[PDB]
Amino acid sequence: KKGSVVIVGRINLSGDTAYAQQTRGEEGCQETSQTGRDKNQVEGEVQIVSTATQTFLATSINGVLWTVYHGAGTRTIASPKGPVTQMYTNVDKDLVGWQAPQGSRSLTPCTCGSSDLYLVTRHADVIPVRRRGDSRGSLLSPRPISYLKGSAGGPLLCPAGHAVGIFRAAVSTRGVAKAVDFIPVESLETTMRSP
Amino acid sequence: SDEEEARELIERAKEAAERAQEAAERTGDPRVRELARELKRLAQEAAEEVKRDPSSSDVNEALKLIVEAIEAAVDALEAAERTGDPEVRELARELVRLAVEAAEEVQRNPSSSDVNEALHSIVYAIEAAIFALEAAERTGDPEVRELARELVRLAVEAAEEVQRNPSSRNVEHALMRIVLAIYLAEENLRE
Ligand SMILES: CC(C)(C)OC(=O)N[C@H]1CCCCC/C=C\[C@@H]2C[C@@]2(C(=O)NS(=O)(=O)C2CC2)NC(=O)[C@@H]2C[C@@H](OC(=O)n3cc4cccc(F)c4c3)CN2C1=O
Ligand SMILES: [Zn+2]
Repeated sequence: KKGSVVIVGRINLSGDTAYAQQTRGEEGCQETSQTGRDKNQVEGEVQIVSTATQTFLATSINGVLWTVYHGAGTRTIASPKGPVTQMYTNVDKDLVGWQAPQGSRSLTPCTCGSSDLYLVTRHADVIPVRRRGDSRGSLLSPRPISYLKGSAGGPLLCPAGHAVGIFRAAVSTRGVAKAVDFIPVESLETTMRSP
Repeated sequence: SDEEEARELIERAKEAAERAQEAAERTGDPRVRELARELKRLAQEAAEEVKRDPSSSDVNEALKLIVEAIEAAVDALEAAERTGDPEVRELARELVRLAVEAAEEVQRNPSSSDVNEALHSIVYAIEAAIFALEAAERTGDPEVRELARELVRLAVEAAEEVQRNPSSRNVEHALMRIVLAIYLAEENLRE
């Protein structure tokens, strides 16, 4: 009954700033979700992803495509070889991951320790974030939540374009966000093997 | 940049002080008034302690947390005011009360990591509570209300145990679990 998560677009980060593309319309999405079979070529570091009710982001880091649990649940992802099961599922971190699809490229984890972060939205906006702690960053100006909604699973990048984390939640009062919560890149826990 | 950050913190403290004052007046409750007055008091004492040490990079981070605490506590107070259920209201007020106590402890002992952690945990809890209370009011839904109650009760329980024994383990996973449940409940109502 529950379908696969479907790639409906992508965001390219290797150009000067972000560039988003739509690769699938509403109709193709629902059929692909049912079969779990998607033969489209995948490219880029950030995928735009859909369930029947929500659209959000997924970011490739260390050969894994990561997103938020609160979007994907336990769903498989549609792939050229049919539905692919999650490799990682951690509800306590709001985190899931599938093996990065053939043709995607991973972001490199940040090693520079910079506090000047940039949050990439689904529409390829780039929002500055000042890192505060492990998993929190301040916005430079208060932001209505509607500009952030649908961008969970997306990257926070350092000035060099390395991954610092995955966007998870907006710290907000009455529809106005002042800060963001992200899964730090150090928390993207992988294992050498799987049963 | 340098002393520009100290002035910025004073201005946040004064706005936090004003918002606290506005909450003290707006409410027809002596229990809220006194909490709001205490928050204003801590805001003004934070603003004054920055003015004593304006070019001091060291102690200005413990006072940054106090100003953050106050801002969040005022948000929690405003959300409590718009909450229909008196049980939830009472629980929200108790969390704000515990925040006031933890802020006073930080101000009296700014270099202690135990005292700073306790305040941080309460602020974390308050942000979760604000999401929960606001979801309860937006939806008017009984299940979202009971989840919001569970969250605030948990937050109060944790802060009171951490008062007794500083070591006492954190409820961050347990709070986020309810946030998710609230979120999914709200999403199911859209349908
Ligand atoms: C944490 C705190 C301070 C209490 O605040 C908030 O809970 N705030 C809210 C504000 C909601 C308004 C929209 C804000 C706009 C954009 C938000 C990024 C976004 C999103 O775009 N989702 S989505 O539409 O793409 C969606 C399709 C993918 N996330 C959300 O809505 C998430 C989901 C839900 O959070 C969680 O279930 N958990 C489970 C966790 C486990 C561990 C740690 C965590 F932190 C966890 C957070 C509430 N969320 C918030 O953000
Ligand atoms: Zn970096």
